[PDB]
Amino acid sequence: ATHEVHMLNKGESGAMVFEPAFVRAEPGDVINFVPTDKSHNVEAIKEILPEGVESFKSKINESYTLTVTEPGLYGVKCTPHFGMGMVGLVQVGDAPENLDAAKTAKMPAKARERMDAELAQVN
Ligand SMILES: [Cu+2]
Repeated sequence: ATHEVHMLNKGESGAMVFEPAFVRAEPGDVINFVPTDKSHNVEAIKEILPEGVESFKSKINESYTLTVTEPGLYGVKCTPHFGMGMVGLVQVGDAPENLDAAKTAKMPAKARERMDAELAQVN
């Protein structure tokens, strides 16, 4: 299955956001990060990444494709807008092995606010 996440300056959900900010996926799924606005990218939050998964960091203003096969939680940030809370979360499979790391990972205050809102969607 494919998924689409827009990178926005000012969405309904706030300034500097991934929309949707939470994605439920299954192994083999493709997630496309789309620059609806300029100034954004996507980068893994190394504290919120499943076992095996290579770090990644996309170029500003471009699309990025993330293929997910390892189960668990994948935390993503926009590199220049992490401080402003531009973070997202992908859950692959059901109960995630790295749930607690996501709950406790150090990040800027607005990022932690948004990450907590995302963690509440964990199915
Ligand atoms: Cu951004």
